[PDB]
Amino acid sequence: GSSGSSGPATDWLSAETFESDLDETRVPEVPSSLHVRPLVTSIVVSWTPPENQNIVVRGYAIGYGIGSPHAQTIKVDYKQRYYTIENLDPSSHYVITLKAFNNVGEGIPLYESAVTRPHTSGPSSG
Repeated sequence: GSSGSSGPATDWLSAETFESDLDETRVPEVPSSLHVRPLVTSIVVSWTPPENQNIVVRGYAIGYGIGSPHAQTIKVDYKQRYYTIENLDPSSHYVITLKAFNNVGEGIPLYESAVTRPHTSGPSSG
């Protein structure tokens, strides 16, 4: 062998020091609220964090699907404030849900409604 080897690393980041003080002993209950904007062939799902900015929130879950959100689910990072679900089906009521989950566990999901606009090969003049 030749003086073995190693792997140095160093860099700066923008975030707190994972303070243990933060409330991480319980799960993040339902968020402040959840807004959804139905689009022709898309849907801008905009949500908001819980008033309490002390609970450690790893990420949230976005469930969508006609009849029930269980159909499909999308997971993202906390930073993410809203998700634009593209390649969807117009003229259809999509049930979007949102639930806060952390290392402690999952919370209570929300119930919303978003009716995509009628494509009609040209929603103009409507």
